[PDB]
Amino acid sequence: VFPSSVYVPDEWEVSREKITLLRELGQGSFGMVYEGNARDIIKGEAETRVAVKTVNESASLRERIEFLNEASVMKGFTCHHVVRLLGVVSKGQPTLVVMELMAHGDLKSYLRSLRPEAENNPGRPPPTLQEMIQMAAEIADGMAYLNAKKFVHRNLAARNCMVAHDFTVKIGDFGMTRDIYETDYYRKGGKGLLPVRWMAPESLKDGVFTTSSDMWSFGVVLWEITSLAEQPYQGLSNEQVLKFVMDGGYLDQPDNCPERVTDLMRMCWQFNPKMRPTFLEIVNLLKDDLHPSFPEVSFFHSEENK
Ligand SMILES: Nc1ncnc2c1c(-c1cccc(OC[C@H]3CCCCO3)c1)cn2[C@H]1C[C@@H](CN2CCC2)C1
Repeated sequence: VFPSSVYVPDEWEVSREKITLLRELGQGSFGMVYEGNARDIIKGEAETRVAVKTVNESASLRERIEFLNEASVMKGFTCHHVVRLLGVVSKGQPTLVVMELMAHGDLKSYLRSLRPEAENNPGRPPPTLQEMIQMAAEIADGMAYLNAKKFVHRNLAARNCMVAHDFTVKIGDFGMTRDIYETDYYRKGGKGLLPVRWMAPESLKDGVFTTSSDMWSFGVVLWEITSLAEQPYQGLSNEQVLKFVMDGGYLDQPDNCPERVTDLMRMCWQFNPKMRPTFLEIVNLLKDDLHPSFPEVSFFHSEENK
């Protein structure tokens, strides 16, 4: 077993000299993610703010090929609520994957910054009911798009939902790579790293992942939004969580949680996966209470939603 390189240097290939790196944004799958700038990569923009991923020096040849294969798959996505590919630098080392910049970073750190006693609070109130419903619809729209494309996320969490400059939330990294230093994972002997606190009971039991188990995870992201990204099942160990959820347990509603969001979570956490809503059903439920631009950009209102 060894992967074939599927990446074709085509219209997505960007000259290395067009990319300038500004600062580190943090380790992602394969390597470091940087904030940068890209010259003449989008028609009508002389310079575009970008996120740039490099592949680490410690990576095997197989990992370097897999990195580019992941970028090649992204060429097929055009959803406003999924972080997009902008270009690839495959000529020489280090290989670079250029993506749209999500200027407010991951949803987990963004939510934690809005806590009243947070040292990095930006002087704005925590999410309003309207803002939380908007986030829910955006995440659900991106997930509905991925489902239509036959992708099961398997790792949906606030840590990998991303926030743009205008506060739009989008689906970030849905790859299979699991960071060994991420406490959101549990090392299960002979099962690898598992995001147990975000997993559906059937996934914990049988190892099955479907769009219905992604809906369970979506309910947990709603819980992170309404708790300002508290750790789910705080006080319970990974083993205690596995038993609790498999037995039919689910998260307590955070203090003074809005009723509409509590209702959404409860739907996501039905024990029978067939009773959970679909991501298209989530967007349909929330569509009348969204920003006026939503139908112009959503997968839900697009001609592709068939
Ligand atoms: N766009 C971005 N803007 C601004 N900051 C971004 C991003 C991304 C990003 C977004 C989508 C896909 C993607 O890569 C997946 C595939 C893409 C194809 C090649 C192989 O990796 C990376 C990550 N970060 C930073 C790194 C930091 C990590 N901490 C740990 C918890 C949060 C968040």
